[PDB]
Amino acid sequence: MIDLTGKTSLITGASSGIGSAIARLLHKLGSKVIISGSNEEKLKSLGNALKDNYTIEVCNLANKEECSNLISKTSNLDILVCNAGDFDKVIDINLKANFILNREAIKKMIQKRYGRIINISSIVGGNPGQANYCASKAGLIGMTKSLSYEVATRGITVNAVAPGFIKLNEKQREAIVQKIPLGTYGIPEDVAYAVAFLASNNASYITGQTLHVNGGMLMV
Amino acid sequence: MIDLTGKTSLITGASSGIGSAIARLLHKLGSKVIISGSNEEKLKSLGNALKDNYTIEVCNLANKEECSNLISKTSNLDILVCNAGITDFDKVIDINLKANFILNREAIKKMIQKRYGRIINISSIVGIGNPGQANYCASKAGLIGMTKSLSYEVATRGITVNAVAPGFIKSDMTDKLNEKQREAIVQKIPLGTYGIPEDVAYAVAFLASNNASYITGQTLHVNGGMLMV
Amino acid sequence: MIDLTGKTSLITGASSGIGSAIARLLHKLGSKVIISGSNEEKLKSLGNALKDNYTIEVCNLANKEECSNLISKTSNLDILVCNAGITDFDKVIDINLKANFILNREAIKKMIQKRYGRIINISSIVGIGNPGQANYCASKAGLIGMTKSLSYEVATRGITVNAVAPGFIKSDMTDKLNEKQREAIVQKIPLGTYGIPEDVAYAVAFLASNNASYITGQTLHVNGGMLMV
Amino acid sequence: MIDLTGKTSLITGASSGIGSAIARLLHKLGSKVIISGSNEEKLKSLGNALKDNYTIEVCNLANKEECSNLISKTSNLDILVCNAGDFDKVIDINLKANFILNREAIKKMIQKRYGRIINISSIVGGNPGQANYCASKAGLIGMTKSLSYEVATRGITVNAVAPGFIKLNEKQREAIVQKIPLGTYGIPEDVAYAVAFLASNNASYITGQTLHVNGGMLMV
Repeated sequence: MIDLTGKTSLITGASSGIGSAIARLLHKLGSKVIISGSNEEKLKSLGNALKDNYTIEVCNLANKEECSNLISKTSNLDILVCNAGDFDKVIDINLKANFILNREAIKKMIQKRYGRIINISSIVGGNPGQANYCASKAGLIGMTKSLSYEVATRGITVNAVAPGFIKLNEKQREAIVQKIPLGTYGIPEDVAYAVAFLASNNASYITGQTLHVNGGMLMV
Repeated sequence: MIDLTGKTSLITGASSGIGSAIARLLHKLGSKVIISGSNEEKLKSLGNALKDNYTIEVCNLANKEECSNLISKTSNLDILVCNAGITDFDKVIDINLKANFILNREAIKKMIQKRYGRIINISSIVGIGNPGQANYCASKAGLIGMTKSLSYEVATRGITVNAVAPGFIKSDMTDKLNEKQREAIVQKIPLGTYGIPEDVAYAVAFLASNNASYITGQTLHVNGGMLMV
Repeated sequence: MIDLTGKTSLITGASSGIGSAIARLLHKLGSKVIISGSNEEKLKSLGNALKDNYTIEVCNLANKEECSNLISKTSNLDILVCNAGITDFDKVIDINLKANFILNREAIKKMIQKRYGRIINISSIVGIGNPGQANYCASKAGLIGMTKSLSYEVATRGITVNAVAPGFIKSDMTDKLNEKQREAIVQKIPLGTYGIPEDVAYAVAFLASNNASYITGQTLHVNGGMLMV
Repeated sequence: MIDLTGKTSLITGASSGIGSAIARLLHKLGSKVIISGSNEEKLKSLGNALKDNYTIEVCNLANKEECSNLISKTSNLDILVCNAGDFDKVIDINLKANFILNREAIKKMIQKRYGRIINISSIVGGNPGQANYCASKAGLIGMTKSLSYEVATRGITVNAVAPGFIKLNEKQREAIVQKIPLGTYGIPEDVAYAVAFLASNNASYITGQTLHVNGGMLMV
């Protein structure tokens, strides 16, 4: 069903366990992958596992010009995956960086009348969690819907994946897992799976949606 | 990725555009498909096109004993897809919501034993639109509420319960509309274009997969951005 | 601010804790109150406490002709408050959703002429919780969907349609629960405390006001933060 | 029903038409009002209309220390009303300023185990509108829910009012009003009314909610 052959995807925060699960899956589905992030050493070990059809981009999203530059550095771009990511610090990383990445990617994707943007919110935390992470996640979803409407006639979809708890002392766990009906934490591959679907041609009529991958913890 | 080899899926409403698209896709992905519905000739043609790995089940949702009989008479049911019986308030509530609750309850009866299942409820297509007649709107919201509550309650027993909510899906060569009507609907849709049945089918397949395991009680909107949840 | 002088309000379920709290508040604010329900003695006591500006309407929601008869038999109806008949899937769907649709349709019949109305649908209280049994969950989601669709359709004709969704409301001297049960429910509620009927009544009064004119098709959750929409 | 006698409320952006409608209403309901904002001249003309039981605080929210200072300057505070308010500019004004105001107000309100915080999102724009306003509005609501959960046992409620279109060429209007079932724009008094309710004792069991005052334009 899901074939990403011929596509080029860019994954930010590609050395996190979610970032890397996404990178492997999209690569395994035939996408050429641009794995981006600040830890060159970890990106390279990801790269080694990928073997070919990837490129590393050592990048600090915290810097606005570097977000802006990251996308230009790329010629083909069909799929952008923005991983997460002081109130100000979380907002600037989880929301302002992502705006730039999304906007710049849109400018590129408009030229082809094709593209996929998937914004991934950080892992809970934390029912609604700390104000900063909760504000930035919501903000990112509001951002996603808004850009979705804006690029809709031009063949670009913009969607969000909201992971719940992805893999403490036995007290802290009890606490969380009790908020997850399924009764367990998710794994990075659970998020990767949702992302690959939204990044594919089989989700061409899905835009502005947030897809929660959370074990029933939040039902929307 | 979405390999349904050795699985059995039951699709109600299998003769509608969405229904038959779901039937073919789930079959293409390796699943036996119990293709169910009221028009038998329509259902035989689909069957004929499917060729193998199906069973027809002529069936009338309206009959409450016949919904309950539908699920108990299938043996290994891994995946249930309830299509909407929808284009009287009581009537549409009865087919789109009550009917679907027997199907859902009866499927969980079978699935809880096997500790594995997928239930996927599909709301009725948006009409000529988005809030709709009260009765369709009620049943649809209702379906989605039902889907959350069943999701919660089987969530520890390896069954996911999810819904798909299509927008304006074009199933037919002609939609029966004139240009003004058409423009009026297409103005509701950011993508500036209709859904087709395969759009909904792809979403259903995604949820039906083994890898959709951590995804439950969600509504996947396939609607060209006309409604963002 | 919320002056209901010269208005008439009909409250179904007027003998429940929430119902009678709504009845007293809307009366206190100057509205005649058509206090309706099935237990007459309960309803007479409330009436006795109300003293003036009410009418009792013994009535059985279950009867579809009796819901329709309820609204047509009241003359100047400005405000309708439908309380939930809720503590069979079919049954709860029939009282909490179908019943409420006749009431709502029949009220809009009267209100559209006067080009002014308030309709306020109240979902059933959360049970011992939040997603609930499927049947209550379905009807509640369903009610809220109905409320949006009717809201849209009378929105140009000076009628607002809104819902109130309470959480755990304590109405009775004792709740029937033991401490473990109580702690389990109170753990669901950020405020760490129960709703009381007046909480829901205040929300209803807010929506019923002349100044709630631009507010329609909303669900006002009065639930101590247990669910945030 | 709604009596604010004995209370002190602080309204930011108090010289906007929404801000001032809120200030008058809360004052008319018996609240002492602290009317805050950057336009001293306009605040003073608001002040004159109020006549007594108010105080002006000339304040630029754009400055973080000034947000932090605004609340300390106040001894009694039962009710805070945060009016809205470069991607970065809108986020910083409509979301970062509000965080500080909310957090500082919470520190004060914890001491009394009482308080009301109402965050008001900017007027549409714009179905979801520009990405910056849509992101900041969503962010503010996510922020509101998160702080709601955090202060809930301490007698403070935190809620959001989301106005729709509040009072172009005849083309632009046609466009908007078509998105509003009611078929008309709202007035500032419509927002003021919602705020007074949430700010009162009659909304003591309502927290973490967003209340949309929009003519049915968005139903939630």
